[PDB]
Amino acid sequence: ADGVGSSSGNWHCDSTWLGDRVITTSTRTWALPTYNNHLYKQISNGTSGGSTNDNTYFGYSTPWGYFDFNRFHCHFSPRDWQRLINNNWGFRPKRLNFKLFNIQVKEVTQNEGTKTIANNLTSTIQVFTDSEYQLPYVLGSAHQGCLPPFPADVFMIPQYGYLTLNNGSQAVGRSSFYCLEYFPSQMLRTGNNFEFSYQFEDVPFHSSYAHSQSLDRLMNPLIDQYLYYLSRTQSTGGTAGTQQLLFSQAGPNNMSAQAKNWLPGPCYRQQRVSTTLSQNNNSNFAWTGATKYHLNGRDSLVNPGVAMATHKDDEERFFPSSGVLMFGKQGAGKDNVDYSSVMLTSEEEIKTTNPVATEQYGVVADNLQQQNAAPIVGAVNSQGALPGMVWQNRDVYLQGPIWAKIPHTDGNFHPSPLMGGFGLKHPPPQILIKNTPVPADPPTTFSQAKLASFITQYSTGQVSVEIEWELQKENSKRWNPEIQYTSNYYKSTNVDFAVNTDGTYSEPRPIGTRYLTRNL
Amino acid sequence: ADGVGSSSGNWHCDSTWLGDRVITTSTRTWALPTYNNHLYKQISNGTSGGSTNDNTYFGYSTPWGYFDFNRFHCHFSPRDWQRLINNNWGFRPKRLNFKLFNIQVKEVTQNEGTKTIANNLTSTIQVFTDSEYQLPYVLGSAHQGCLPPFPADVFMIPQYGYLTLNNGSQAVGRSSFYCLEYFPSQMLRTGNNFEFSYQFEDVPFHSSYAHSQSLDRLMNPLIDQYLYYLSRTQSTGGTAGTQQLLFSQAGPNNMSAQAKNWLPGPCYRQQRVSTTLSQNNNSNFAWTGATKYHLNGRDSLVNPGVAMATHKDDEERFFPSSGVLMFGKQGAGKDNVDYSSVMLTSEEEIKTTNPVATEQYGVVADNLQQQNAAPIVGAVNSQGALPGMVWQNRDVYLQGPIWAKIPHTDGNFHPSPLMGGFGLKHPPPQILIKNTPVPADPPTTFSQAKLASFITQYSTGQVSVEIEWELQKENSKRWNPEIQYTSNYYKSTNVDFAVNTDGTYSEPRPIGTRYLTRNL
Amino acid sequence: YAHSQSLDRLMNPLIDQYLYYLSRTQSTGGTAGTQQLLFSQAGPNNMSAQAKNWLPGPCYRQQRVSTTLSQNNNSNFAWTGATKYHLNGRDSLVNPGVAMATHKDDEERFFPSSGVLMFGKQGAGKDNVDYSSVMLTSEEEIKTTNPVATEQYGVVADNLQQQNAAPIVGAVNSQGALPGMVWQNRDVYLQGPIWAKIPHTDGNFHPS
Amino acid sequence: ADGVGSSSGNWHCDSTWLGDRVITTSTRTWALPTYNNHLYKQISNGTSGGSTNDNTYFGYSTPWGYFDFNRFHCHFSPRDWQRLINNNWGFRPKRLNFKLFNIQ
Repeated sequence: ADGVGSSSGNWHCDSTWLGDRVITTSTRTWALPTYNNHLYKQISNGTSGGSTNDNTYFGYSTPWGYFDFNRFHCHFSPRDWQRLINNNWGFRPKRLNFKLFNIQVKEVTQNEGTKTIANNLTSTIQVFTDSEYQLPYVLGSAHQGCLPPFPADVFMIPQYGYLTLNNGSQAVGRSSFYCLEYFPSQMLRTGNNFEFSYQFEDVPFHSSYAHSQSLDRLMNPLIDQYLYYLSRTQSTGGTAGTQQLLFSQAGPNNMSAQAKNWLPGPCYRQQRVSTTLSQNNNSNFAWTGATKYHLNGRDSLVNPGVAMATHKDDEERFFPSSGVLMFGKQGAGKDNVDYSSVMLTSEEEIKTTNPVATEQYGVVADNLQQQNAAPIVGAVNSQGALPGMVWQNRDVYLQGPIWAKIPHTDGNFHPSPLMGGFGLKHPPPQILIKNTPVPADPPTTFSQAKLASFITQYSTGQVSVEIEWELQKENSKRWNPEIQYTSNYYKSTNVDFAVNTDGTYSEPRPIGTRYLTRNL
Repeated sequence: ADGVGSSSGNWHCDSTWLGDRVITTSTRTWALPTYNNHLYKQISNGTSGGSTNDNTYFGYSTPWGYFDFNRFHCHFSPRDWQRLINNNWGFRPKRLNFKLFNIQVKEVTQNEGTKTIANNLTSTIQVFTDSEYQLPYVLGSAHQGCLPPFPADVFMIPQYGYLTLNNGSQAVGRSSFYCLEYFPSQMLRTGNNFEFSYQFEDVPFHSSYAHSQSLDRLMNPLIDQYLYYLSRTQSTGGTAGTQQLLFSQAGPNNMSAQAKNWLPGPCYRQQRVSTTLSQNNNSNFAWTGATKYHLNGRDSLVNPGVAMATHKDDEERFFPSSGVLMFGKQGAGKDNVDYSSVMLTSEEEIKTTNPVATEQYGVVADNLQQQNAAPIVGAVNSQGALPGMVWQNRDVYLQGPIWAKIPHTDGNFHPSPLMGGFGLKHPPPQILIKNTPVPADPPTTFSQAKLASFITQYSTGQVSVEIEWELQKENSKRWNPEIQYTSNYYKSTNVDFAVNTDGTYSEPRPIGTRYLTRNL
Repeated sequence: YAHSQSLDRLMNPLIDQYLYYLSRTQSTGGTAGTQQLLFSQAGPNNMSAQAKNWLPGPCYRQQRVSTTLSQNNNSNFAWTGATKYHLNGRDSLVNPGVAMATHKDDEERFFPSSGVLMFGKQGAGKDNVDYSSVMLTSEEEIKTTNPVATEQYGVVADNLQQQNAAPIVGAVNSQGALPGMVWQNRDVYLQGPIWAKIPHTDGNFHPS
Repeated sequence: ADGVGSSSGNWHCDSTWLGDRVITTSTRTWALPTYNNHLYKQISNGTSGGSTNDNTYFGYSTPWGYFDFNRFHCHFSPRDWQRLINNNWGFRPKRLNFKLFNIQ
């Protein structure tokens, strides 16, 4: 039986590779403080201050914290991630299991300048999952506070808050307020533990691979087509330019002119930025020249956007302004940090099926020609979905988000998250946790006012999350060797994906998921 | 049921001698501190400093500690060791059993200058065995930190660390990093206990005995051989030296010339050092004149080396420089301590089957003789294995290591540890233990940085290890009395293998395992 | 696979050994050099001096050749300076030989003369073809357990010292099997042979 | 039943990766000429010529040919070899099967 002298659970970290399943499991140590002195608070920012109209919000910050495991490096070691991306075409999550155990609640008190900390054995914490998704779902925005990548780290649990409809800083009539104490929650003392199990809905495998064929090269290089195209509108070789309609079969000589069954994926253009500083314009175009969308009078930057190739062949240095996911190196500031600190992801692999982010989708005619009027062709900067169009989703990264919640709406088009991930209508429920408030001594004469004086308190414990993953094994007749993800062979001051002299775990580079090839 | 008010186990120290088995069992009290402030750290030493190229390393120090029982005096009292070595030819370990129990976790805090210590009832510790040998196996290097020989001592648990491939101080690409929190481990509070059982693989008995015959004396002293040898190449007694081939049967008169079926064990020469100071050269030859091996550009001293006789007949004072195991007396420094403090072991008994460490293996011819050219014979300093060669392993000591792990490799030759012991492909798993980190109060506003502030904490408890040993009983028709290991009869200021006036347990001398004789 | 640990680094870097070694034979700091025996525990500071349970694999030396042409001697030593064995009056080149590390750390350019398997590139002649056509294999990975092919196995004493006679240590060029010795076999290649037939004989040692 | 108008076998090249086994299979087309005009012949080289003492030999060359599959790249594509060496610590052969068919 449970008690103060027996542990509620054991430490488990593994990856079990069996057949087409891999079961990854993680355990971390967390510390949950008291947020907002146990208060709900209205929070808002209006345009009255230096804030612009785009940055206005209205919402509430709660006392509650929440667990976020939504990043891959929570569930995978760099070596486990290497087994995955080298040997497999696809993977998808199946089920997860989640546990809290070994909970300590501790009171801390100040006397003059000295601090002291003592166990409080009778205190509780409150934990519930929102199984029914009745709360604003705050996961999937790529917020900080996930379990650390490295298992020996102890992490602080992030505070829960949410945003609601606003006009300026003020709230409208449809604005909702949620009291989290109004759900049923389990209360745990130091001998109690918490568990639940969740099963993922059927979701398509993330495709981890690149195409070994571009979309326009699917043809046989040897053979002509029986179809014809219009090769020349004018008389050739004549002393007069008299117009004449001449047709030709497209063939190995002109492939660009052949008939084709499919079209590249949709395009929404990004502004191109060069890593070489001299090539860029001299100005600040970051916000002004940015690609934005306009929703209810507020312009929101489009980030990262629809999945589009970062750059074309033999341009390494150019990247779309908002187009790529950008990760920071260990110990990087939050504000105006130099380029050397960020790690730019790149989509190389989707150049085959997807247009380049920084270039036009194509060119269409602007006019009806006449013998008098010359033909005019305009560029297509943004192109929605057309029939016969194929595309790839953005690639997941070891540092990136696993899933997002598909908004509940009448309709959606290809509901896959633009940060990359698995779109889920019923994602893993978000787990909320709070220290139960313990009052400081009340007065001896009754007063109606609520008690504003509490014992300063925090809790720690252990958390285990276990996800079963389904694998799609690579089966390929390719003769020559694949590209693999490999560590650098040459010597270095310190090992990649390992602690340094000071004990700081760092991740050198973002690791994409597609090294394998398939036929398009 | 377990709890804070009931003990998790009992104290057991015994040696049960039953039939051909002896079961030894020990219990000690340990104290496990917090190592590296709960951090992994890169550690290295390069040649840039005063360090030479031989001393360079690259590796990691962990927060974890580990239990090491690998020395014999952990499992045997001097009296139990006497029953063993006097009455038995051989012994080998069969199975072991291991327990942690009666675990206290204590927090300590500083206020001004005063220290105070208090039980923390809800804290845990983490314990796992590496059953699958997936970690660098750090036992068997004869490191300190084993359970004390004397049961009333309380010992500190040593910190775990490991080394990895390096070039200079820098790491190469094959360098591995291991996170120990990434294994499954059991978490124990103060009412919990830990246990596991391990069974030794079949290993040959350590041979505890000396041969009563030298390898070259196996002949009958009474009878001649029917074989012949070449006695004389020259005419005897003649006024001319005309060469003539003369043969003789070897017999009691010349035994050195007889034909023999076997050869002494292999030889790798050591430099000879005299305990008498005047006889040694005047210089420091300790490192320069040392016998070394050369591996990947680094010269490593050969210690103790292949098993070889310490000295020949009627030389007590000479010993091979690196050839013998060297134990210190109680309370001896680690650096440049005088000869009186160390206890030199000696192999007397293997003079029969093994060559002397400080002398040549033999002599072979350097040339093809002619009537013109005189025969020339060179010395053999180092000799590998030849067919028809027999040898003894080095002797185990009460202070010495029990086993080593046989490296996992394509091939090996007579895989027995050179420090002496039992070579094991699957040695006893190494047990890792750590205090679970407990955070000090986090801030009330969320921060992504890992928590660097912890409660100063340590744990204590009890550890029992029980090994069943299999004995090979001595069965011998020798008429006259054996040599036995006996304590000194004469009076002394204090008893050997007992505490002194101040309570310090000391071991006067190393006790070898071979007092019995067998026929070679 | 390769080993992630060298054979001599198996120790714990944190902890000292309870064993002692002979650190110094002479009096330190004194105006006289009077000899005195001083012992020390080996530790993280000197790892090369620690006691060890195992030895590197056996050594049969090869002559070292540099890919940089200027560094090599000017002569034809290919056959003359080669490492050979002598069987029934015929000297046979030792090729490739016992498995030994091709080169030590931070020397790429050196290779043992006969020590490595040598494959040709597509369309290469059979006679006196230039270096660019052959593909030299290398054993990097066995540096941990195996000695370098082009260097000595170790050093042993050549004499019994005296107050009169200085200690002398000779090199070991070729070393047979010793107890407590471990080694790796040579690596197979995609272009290389799968198996061989073990000769039928009274005895053999590690028949690989 | 066999005959001049029916093939004796089929072309098979695969690598089947199942569990802890991999089964590799290869098929090639060979041409076997007539050696030594159907004769056995003594062959030798002595030191009498420019040959040295090390290069001397005595032996026989037969009319017969022989099949040698003993190299790895016979049984593995570079991609199959990559799956092997990246994902595995060790491998050993278990059994083999061998066929001649479609003989002209």
